[PDB]
Amino acid sequence: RPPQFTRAQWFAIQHISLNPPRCTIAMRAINNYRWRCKNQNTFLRTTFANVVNVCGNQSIRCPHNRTLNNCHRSRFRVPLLHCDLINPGAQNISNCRYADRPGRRFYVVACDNRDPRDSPRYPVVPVHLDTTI
Repeated sequence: RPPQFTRAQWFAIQHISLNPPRCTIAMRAINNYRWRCKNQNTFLRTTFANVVNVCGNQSIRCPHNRTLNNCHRSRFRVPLLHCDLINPGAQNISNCRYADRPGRRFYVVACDNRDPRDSPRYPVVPVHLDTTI
């Protein structure tokens, strides 16, 4: 969540991308938010709206929070991307390689209160991606 992108709008930036390029570069503009590299990421080929609408569906128990239900699983199967840090122990966004694996399924995103200056229409927005099922 850089000083240019919010916590949500920035989440979909790396967690969402209609046309997910080479995980190698696709992890550039994103990682640019921090100095370290990510251990995993999933870019769902869909618009933020299609994601925010999922936060209004029957919530369920999230994997990252076995004691909380602040997330919601996608109702309709959509084409998403699943990448992983193929460089275990490497902390260089310059030489940080990422794996690529296409797939069409749901997605577990943690929705939370957003700022009225970024998402006026949508009340809640995704800030984390557990996985894609």
